[PDB]
Amino acid sequence: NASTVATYSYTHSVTYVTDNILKSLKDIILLSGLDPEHFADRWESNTRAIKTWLGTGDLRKVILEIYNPATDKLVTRWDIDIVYGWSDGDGSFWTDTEQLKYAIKKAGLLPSQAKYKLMLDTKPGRPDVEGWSKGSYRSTDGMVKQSLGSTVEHSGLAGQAGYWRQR
Repeated sequence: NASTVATYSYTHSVTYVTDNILKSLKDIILLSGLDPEHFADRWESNTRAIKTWLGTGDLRKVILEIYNPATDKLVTRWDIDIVYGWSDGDGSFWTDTEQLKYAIKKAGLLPSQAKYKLMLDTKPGRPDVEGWSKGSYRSTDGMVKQSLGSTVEHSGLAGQAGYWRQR
């Protein structure tokens, strides 16, 4: 019953990064005061699509739009860009989301019926994933983007986070 330092496969690094990207978005929703039920019901569906396109390397961005349904316009948006720096499974792994909390406060109060929508930005030749079809981004005009640094990494596979707020 000995444990020793593990060498991890790429699929393991993908699984780790996928689970922690969704956890950070779950924390953004919790800290924003939004209903977590919608994101929770989609947890495995979102997981499958993110792992699929991280496995092929086609996934460019994970995007959470927070919008107002009365106006259909963005209130805030949260971006996580993928960095494909995976050379081997012997690299370090970590999560860091402490700065997301302060960005949510910077973004300010949200309207009473605010909702969220998850979007995945991919290369065009991406394999099809059941249930996932072409979407369109809500307009970011009149908003400002600020990068927040890397929120997750596992052995070179990393996610760089940023967000959009109204000026």
